[PDB]
Amino acid sequence: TTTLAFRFQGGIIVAVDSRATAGNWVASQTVKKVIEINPFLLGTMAGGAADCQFWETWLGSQCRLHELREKERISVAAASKILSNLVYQYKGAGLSMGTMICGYTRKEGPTIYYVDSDGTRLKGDIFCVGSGQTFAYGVLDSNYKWDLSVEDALYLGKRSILAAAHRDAYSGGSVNLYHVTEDGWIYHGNHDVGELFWKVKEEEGSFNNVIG
Amino acid sequence: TDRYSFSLTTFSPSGKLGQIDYALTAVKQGVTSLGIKATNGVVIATEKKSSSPLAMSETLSKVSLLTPDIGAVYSGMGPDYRVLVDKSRKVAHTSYKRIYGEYPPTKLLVSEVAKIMQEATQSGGVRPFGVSLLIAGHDEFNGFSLYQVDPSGSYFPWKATAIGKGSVAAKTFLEKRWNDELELEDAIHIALLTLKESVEGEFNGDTIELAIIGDENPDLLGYTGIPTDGPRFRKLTSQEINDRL
Amino acid sequence: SRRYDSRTTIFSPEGRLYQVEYALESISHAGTAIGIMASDGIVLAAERKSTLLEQDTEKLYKLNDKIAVAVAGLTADAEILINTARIHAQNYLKTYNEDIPVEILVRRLSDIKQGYTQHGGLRPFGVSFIYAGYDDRYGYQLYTSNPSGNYTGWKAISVGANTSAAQTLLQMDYKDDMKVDDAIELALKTLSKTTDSSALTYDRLEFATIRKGANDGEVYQKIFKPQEIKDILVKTGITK
Amino acid sequence: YDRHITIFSPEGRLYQVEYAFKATNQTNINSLAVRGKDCTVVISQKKDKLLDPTTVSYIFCISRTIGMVVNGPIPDARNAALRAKAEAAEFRYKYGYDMPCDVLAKRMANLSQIYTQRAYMRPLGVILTFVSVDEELGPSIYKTDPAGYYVGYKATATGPKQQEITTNLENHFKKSDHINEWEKVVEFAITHMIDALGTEFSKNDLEVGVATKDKFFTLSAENIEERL
Amino acid sequence: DIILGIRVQDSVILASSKAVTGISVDSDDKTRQLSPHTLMSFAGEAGDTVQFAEYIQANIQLYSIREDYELSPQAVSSFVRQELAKSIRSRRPYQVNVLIGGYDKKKNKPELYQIDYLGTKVELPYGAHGYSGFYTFFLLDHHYRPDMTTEEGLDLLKLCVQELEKRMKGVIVKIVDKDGIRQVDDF
Amino acid sequence: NNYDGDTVTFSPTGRLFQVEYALEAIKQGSVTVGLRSNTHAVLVALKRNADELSSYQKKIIKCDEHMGLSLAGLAPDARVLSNYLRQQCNYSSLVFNRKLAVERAGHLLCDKAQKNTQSYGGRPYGVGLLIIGYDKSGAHLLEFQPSGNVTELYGTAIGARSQGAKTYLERTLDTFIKIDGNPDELIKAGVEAISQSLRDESLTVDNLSIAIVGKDTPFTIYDGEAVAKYI
Amino acid sequence: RGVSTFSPEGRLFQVEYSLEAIKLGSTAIGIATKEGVVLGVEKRATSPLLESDSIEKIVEIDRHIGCAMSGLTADARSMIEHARTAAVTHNLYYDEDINVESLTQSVCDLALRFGEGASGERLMSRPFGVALLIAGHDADDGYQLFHAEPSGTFYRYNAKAIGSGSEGAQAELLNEWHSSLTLKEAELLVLKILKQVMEEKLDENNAQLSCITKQDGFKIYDNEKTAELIKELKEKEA
Amino acid sequence: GYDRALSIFSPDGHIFQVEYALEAVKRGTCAVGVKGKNCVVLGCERRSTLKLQDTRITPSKVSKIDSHVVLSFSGLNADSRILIEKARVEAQSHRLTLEDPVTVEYLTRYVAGVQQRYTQSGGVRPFGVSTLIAGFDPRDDEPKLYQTEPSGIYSSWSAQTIGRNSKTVREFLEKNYDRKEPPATVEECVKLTVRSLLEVVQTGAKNIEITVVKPDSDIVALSSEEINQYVTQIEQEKQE
Amino acid sequence: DPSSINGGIVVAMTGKDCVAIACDLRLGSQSLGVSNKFEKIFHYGHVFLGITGLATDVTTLNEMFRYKTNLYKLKEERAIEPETFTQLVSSSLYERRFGPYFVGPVVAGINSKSGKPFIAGFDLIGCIDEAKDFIVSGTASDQLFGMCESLYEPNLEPEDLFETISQALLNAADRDALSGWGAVVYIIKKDEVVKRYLKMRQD
Repeated sequence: TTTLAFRFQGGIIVAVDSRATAGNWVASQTVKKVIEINPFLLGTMAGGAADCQFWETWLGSQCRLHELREKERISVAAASKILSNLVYQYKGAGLSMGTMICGYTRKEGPTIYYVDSDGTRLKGDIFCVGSGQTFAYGVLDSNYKWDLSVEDALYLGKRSILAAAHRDAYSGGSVNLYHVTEDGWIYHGNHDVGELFWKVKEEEGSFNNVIG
Repeated sequence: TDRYSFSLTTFSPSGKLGQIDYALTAVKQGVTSLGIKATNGVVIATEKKSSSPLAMSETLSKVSLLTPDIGAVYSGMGPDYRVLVDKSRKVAHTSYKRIYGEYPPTKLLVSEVAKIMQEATQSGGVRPFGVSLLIAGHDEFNGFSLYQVDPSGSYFPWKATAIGKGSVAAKTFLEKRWNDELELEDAIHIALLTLKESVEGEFNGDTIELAIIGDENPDLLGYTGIPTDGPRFRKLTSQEINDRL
Repeated sequence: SRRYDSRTTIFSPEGRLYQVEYALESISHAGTAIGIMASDGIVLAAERKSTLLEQDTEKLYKLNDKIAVAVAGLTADAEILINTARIHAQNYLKTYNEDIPVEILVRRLSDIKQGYTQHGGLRPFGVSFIYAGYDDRYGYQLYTSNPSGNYTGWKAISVGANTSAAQTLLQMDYKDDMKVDDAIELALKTLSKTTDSSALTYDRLEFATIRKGANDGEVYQKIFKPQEIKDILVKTGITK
Repeated sequence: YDRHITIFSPEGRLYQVEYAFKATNQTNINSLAVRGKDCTVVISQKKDKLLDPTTVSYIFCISRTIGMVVNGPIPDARNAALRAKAEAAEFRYKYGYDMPCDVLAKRMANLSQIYTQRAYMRPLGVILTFVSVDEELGPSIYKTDPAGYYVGYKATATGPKQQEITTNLENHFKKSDHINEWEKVVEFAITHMIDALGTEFSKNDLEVGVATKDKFFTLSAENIEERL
Repeated sequence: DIILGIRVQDSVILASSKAVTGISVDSDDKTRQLSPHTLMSFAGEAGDTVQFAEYIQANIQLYSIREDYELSPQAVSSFVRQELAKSIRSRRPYQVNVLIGGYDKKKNKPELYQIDYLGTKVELPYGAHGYSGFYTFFLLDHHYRPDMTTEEGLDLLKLCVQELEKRMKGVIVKIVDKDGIRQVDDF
Repeated sequence: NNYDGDTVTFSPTGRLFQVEYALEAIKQGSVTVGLRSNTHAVLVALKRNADELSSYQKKIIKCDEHMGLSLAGLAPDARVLSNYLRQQCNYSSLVFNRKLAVERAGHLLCDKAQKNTQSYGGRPYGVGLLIIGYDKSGAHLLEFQPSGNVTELYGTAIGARSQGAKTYLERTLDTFIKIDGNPDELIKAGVEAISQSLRDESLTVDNLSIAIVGKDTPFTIYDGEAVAKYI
Repeated sequence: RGVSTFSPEGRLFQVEYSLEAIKLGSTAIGIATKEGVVLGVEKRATSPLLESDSIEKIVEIDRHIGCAMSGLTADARSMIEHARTAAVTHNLYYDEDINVESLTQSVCDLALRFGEGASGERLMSRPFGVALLIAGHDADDGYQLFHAEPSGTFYRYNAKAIGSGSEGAQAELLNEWHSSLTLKEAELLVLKILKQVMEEKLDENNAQLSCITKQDGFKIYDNEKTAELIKELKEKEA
Repeated sequence: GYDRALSIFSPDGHIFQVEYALEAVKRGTCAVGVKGKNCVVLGCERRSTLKLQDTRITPSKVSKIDSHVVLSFSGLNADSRILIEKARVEAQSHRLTLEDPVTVEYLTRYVAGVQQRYTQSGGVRPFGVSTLIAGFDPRDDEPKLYQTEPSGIYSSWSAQTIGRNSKTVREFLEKNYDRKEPPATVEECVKLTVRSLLEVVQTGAKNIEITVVKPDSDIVALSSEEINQYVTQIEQEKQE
Repeated sequence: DPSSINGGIVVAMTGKDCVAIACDLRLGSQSLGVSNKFEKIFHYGHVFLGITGLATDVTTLNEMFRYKTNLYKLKEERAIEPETFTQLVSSSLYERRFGPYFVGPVVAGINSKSGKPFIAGFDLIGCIDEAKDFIVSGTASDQLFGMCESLYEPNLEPEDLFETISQALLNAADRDALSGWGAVVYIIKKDEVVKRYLKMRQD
């Protein structure tokens, strides 16, 4: 599993893989690792799938109730606080959850909070979580800039996921892309890892150690 | 089922708690009891009335040992006094002796009894106790003491006092015979003289109850071996009362 | 059991609480208590209501080493509230390792009193308190609290049978630069003038002072013995 | 009003307790208890062809040694009997020796006092007479009433016509305490009741409970006739 | 986890590591201003530290609003110690160690307190939590003087931070004095 | 009357006036008729509306695939009782794989109603119910009153002016008893019976509701155009 | 006499008294068409210093469900919270919008809770003193308008009026509603009936309007749009 | 426990306890609030009690719920203290959970909800208090004022008075307050508040308290000297 | 073992008409010295209590006993005596029979009425040990026993008692790694109490 999210002048880029494993046998390669909490907020998936799905859907319900009560869109800090307080109430029970909550508000701008099942809640710029986080983070560090255009940022996210999926056995399948702006999140599609590898090798000249 | 969660004792528009006054009236309709404080002891006395001539009056005692050094007497309603004595003994054990290893002083035990009696005038669905209590005791750091506790939970320290039907006359008699130098025998004699006025029937050892807080009684201590181990409280038998008469 | 309920916590058509007013009327028939605060101490003086029996060993109580109270009303309810206040002061000392300010304790007691007025079906406490204390915030402080749950701060105050006459007397002959001895004299004079008895003897009085020094440290609380009360009465001029 | 629940009247009285005392005389039956210095004897005056006579009784066996007689309505009587049996069993379990008569009487009197002090509880309109032969006190008669009052007796009588029986007992004792004689004590009590009331009590007009050192039992109608 | 504190003649200086523990690129601040003249720094298990610090801060702000008065640093330290001592007996104890710095306005003096997760409170001229003490105490013992000024305390802290960096990035430094709480930007 | 304050007070003659007031609440409701044969059971209900712009109040509630009821009186009480009956039927099915008998459901309703007329703080229910069902013993119709009384009948009617329908049912008993295998005829008999309680209104597709259960027929409700052929 | 006492006629005293209380509230009108549902209320300002923008008689329960209230409007906040929670919880449990009728039934079950609940306590000491007009749209029944009362009974209406002037407004509604009404005609009719029943002169500050459509969901008109509608009504009438 | 239904409906559809609580509010002292261009002014009337009252320690009738929000009241003082404590706890809890201070409207809604809950719950009586809540939303420069009543109704208002002769003050405000051009500077708002208070409080300028609320948490309680200066200026301009 | 985490030792001895109680000053975590100014001796009137063990439990018990002694003085209108305070400590400890405080309390005082010095020790669950000669507690308890059984004499003047208890404490602390960073001694008479700080090897 590899998930990543970063902020830039254009907003937020979120990129995930789609492989799930149960040991050596690949249970699925079509897993959706981005939770669509609401048309303005996104949440990544890592650790336990059921915990992430259930509690981020519950978080969407809570954000809706907050917007009904206060007649304003909830803050990303407030939603991440709600999720972190809830998971802290369960500390020690056995929940497994490491997620990135990504949003874009008028007052805050683009904002990413990493929330863990241990109660951790960190505001950040670049996050990479999973067994393949090292390669993807190396790519992002080598190529991150604040003034990246939307196309360059999407390509960078895809390239980082591809680099992680090539080396990490428990990572791969396909790449799901998402762009988060002020008006909401835009889905930029699913890209098969196998075809993407050959296309990238041809266009860049990389992976010379692999016979094509 | 029990929906009586509201106070049955409330303030009248004049500012008087009617139920407590009625309990005081019930006390004032009770038989006479007295207490006299001496320099080396305290005497507590009461009249023993029999409901029936066929009843064994010895089976009913109006004077009760609270602690080995503290006893009590009452005027008013008997069963209320019996329950209150049970509660007072239990509070003495569970509030002081199980914490400090010693019996409580007279004043603190009186305060606990007063707290119990006050709670019956503000808690929901409860009638106030219809008794007045005279408590006589001795403690190491305060000496001998005598206290009076009312149905409202008010308590006062007395050199000598009386409660019951003949309260006013006995109080006047005791006022006329106080000199701050009496001994235990003088106090017992004065108590007997004051009781002889307020008793209409036969006045002997079978119609009077007397108790004293005096000196330690190693005979009323069924073991030997500990030098620091005395039950000052002592109840006089009918034979001793007859002899003193 | 709905018939027997007296509804002790309801308003009147005029917006009044009947039980609170009746408790105030009950208090208006109790022994007078007076508190006077000078520039260097506090004086509490209460009048007993008497016989020729034991007095040295009912109206003056100690809360902690720096706060004392004078009671007007039912004695047993007052003892309940005093035990609660002592526990509260000890809890504050345990938590913060400092002595509790007077106002915090007074406000806690007032809240306890107000609770009986608003919720539940129990009668209110028929007790009025005069608090005398010292703290590092304001120095010497004098407060009063009634069954309504309201508490007030006073330079000089009286509670009890003759509050009107005592307050009228205290409005005059009081100055902001008085001393502890002048306050003692004023309290004794007011008690003598408002007393409905032949003479103001030592066996119908309770006295207490809070000041600095007197074989102690920062603040000393003195509860006068009957002999000390007699000596003070002789010195002031009452001689009764 | 103050006459409906257990609160004080302006005169310091409790009207519900007095009315329960009145209720204790709903059944026109008298009972008599005496001591014989080795036993205790109680006799009751049970008074329709459709009824089964063997099921009619106001004498209960609280435990192996303690017997009880009730004056008042039978429902409250059975309430008190069940409560007393439970209390005696709990005492024996907790303290390891048989419950004595006087302590049981004190416990029941405490329950009655609780009823007289709590509003939501009404008093039971019964009078309870416990008899036994205590291992520390010998023959014992104790009696409790709706007011919470209990006392021990040399002898006692309960009912509407109790003054005559009490006067006769007092005259016998003045002549001269206890009875110096269990069958003789039973015959003495039967004769005392006959002289106090009148007529000739047949075997169906009375019920007899006898408490001896290790037992309390009830005589059948045949035994009562044998006494006659 | 670097948590260090030095009390000099007129002030208290606290230093906390600006590092977290993964993969992310931030500048974590492990301090909470309990009151205008009282600051608290924390270290320990993630999640518990922030929750405990916010709980303490909320309670202290509530007391300050209620009484319109500022608690002394000693009372704040006693309250925090009571909370930790209660926590250690609970079902889920807090695994948090704290340093509390303050400037008592009544006594007009700086004060530094060190409390651990068990509830052991000690007032010290200098203190540390974690492994900072084992690598800092030689220098603190050799160079400390109770009459040092703010600049001398800052220089000693800089030497201590360099010593810590030798055996490992950066620290956040806070100063509490009569003017309140400030953050050092030239460090 | 000082004896009508609560449900725990008898009158000197031994009457519970709160129960009688609940019965009076029933007597002011719209008329409903219940009928049955050896194979089918039928409910006919006349609805009521607040005004022309308002819809008509529903009167028939399905309890289970083999059981239902119609109400007359306070509708929320009918909802409470219907929910209780649904729960009991579901419990029987879940625990015993068994269809709850109509008589047992009547007993359950009687027991639930009795507890509200003997303790302080609770009022009796204010609705009467006609319950139809089909079980292993055939077709059943029950009448429930809030006093707790439940009766088993061939046919009945409750509500305002139900006496005419009851008289009609009593007169034509032997006719509708033997309408076996012809549900439409039984429904028409019920409609004719409920026609006897009308005074100033006529049956329309808006104010008429019908329910039927039977040997092969699950409990089904017809309203609107579905009853147009029965008018 | 407790709060659950039957009158000799067979009615509960507290419910009738709460209905009397509702009769004293300000007027609210709902009209249902095939192009959406219109709600309208009057803003009964007590003093000229009262800022009318703070008076909120029309609230959103969900994107497809809105509500208006009449009577003791303080009691309505708890019920509104309950309705919002019910809608959101249904969306969480079933990934679908809740039907309008189910939400109304849930609100009525809550209103019953001064006595025995619909599923078997006494969370309240008295019935609510406020009546609700619930407008909504769902895929099963189109556009719906319901009237909910503290008796636990609700009705469906083509048009309804509540408040102090409910009788005359409802009489006007009987003679003026038809199944082919357009949304703009419904808005003008609501404004006209409000102007007829109100003691003050109608303007953009004394009343407000709201609409529910399948496309745009529940919405509350701003004062400018309402002022334009009032001007159009005045021109058309005269 | 005690759960009697104290607040119930009358045959005419009224809740008598709420009306009697409103009468209790009427008996309370008069409070006033005015909105300025960039400030909110809260004025209060001190009761003409005895002159031995200590001003340092008595409550000032204006409690800061938060550094940016203040509350004044009229009615029973102890009930107001209970509401103030609940409001402070809720403000701290909200600041904890949402990482932002409360808005004025949110706190007003919470207080009104507490009052309504007491109107509807069993075994309690409604609060005999009406409140004025003033402040500025965080990072916002818009003055906000709100009024809450014992029943639970709240509204914003541009200027509002509660307690005793509030009708005369409200008529004065309606005559003198202009919605189009509210007072510009803080001084004009303070002058308007003082002049409105002087219409009922003729016992002098000692019994008037003034608090000024300005954005970015700028809350200032004016001293008696400044209020006396304002009153003297108003008196001088009254005739010439 | 929680009792051996922080370290520390307390001794108490009886004189002719005097009593003495001494403690070490070290506070360490496991083997790192944290504070050399951690006193284990407190007094409530004229009764003295020294507690060894967990520092948190020491502070908590000190605060609780201050609470209880203040309330006792308020109710009784007199200071508490050592003999009654011993029973109070025993009951307080036994109230936590299963979640016990890991403490080593020792009580020393002089009875105001009798004038007789009194001394007692407790285990962690409140078992009372009454001694006429001495009481020891802490991580160096065996060393303290060895010193006291050799140096103690039945009747000593306070000047000699000071030397005896000080030497016992110092020589027992120099053989304990977890004890000793300073030392305090209290000499208690009927009308005077003297506190002395000893000089020590530190390490």
